Amino acid sequence: SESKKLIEEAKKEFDKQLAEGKKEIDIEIEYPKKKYDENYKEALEFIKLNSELRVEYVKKSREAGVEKLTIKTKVKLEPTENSDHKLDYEYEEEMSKKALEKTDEKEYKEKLEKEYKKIEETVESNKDYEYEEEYEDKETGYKYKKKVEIKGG
Ligand SMILES: [Ca+2]
Ligand SMILES: [Ca+2]
Ligand SMILES: [Ca+2]
Repeated sequence: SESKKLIEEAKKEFDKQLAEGKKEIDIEIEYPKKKYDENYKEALEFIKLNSELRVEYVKKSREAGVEKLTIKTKVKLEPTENSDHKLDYEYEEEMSKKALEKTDEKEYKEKLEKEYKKIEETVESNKDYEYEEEYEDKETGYKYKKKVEIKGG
């Protein structure tokens, strides 16, 4: 699938930047601009793979000594003239070295998986769910912005 290929290219670029010894890694994975008609399950797979990929990102950045890691994920299935069905998802995460040090992998994986499960449940059920989220821990230098908008006609 296209989502799996995008995830593989992102993995390879992340590993290439790790091997080169970078202290500032900025990974941005954007699903191609498509319509909601046929791509909803593929977008759900894209979100699931990005969620599973951020957990590996955090470990491989902390062990490599990365000083600042930014992971950005974006999917936008736009509505057609016929329906109001739409699926917008944007998740940006910025972690400093202390942030990478203080991340509990278990709680992080649980949070990502619960968020994705709620997204999948809302998308499958044809329900409306819109939420924005901005978090900033200044002491540990952890920040994230998340915007999700799920509409079923
Ligand atoms: Ca609805
Ligand atoms: Ca709105
Ligand atoms: Ca609205």
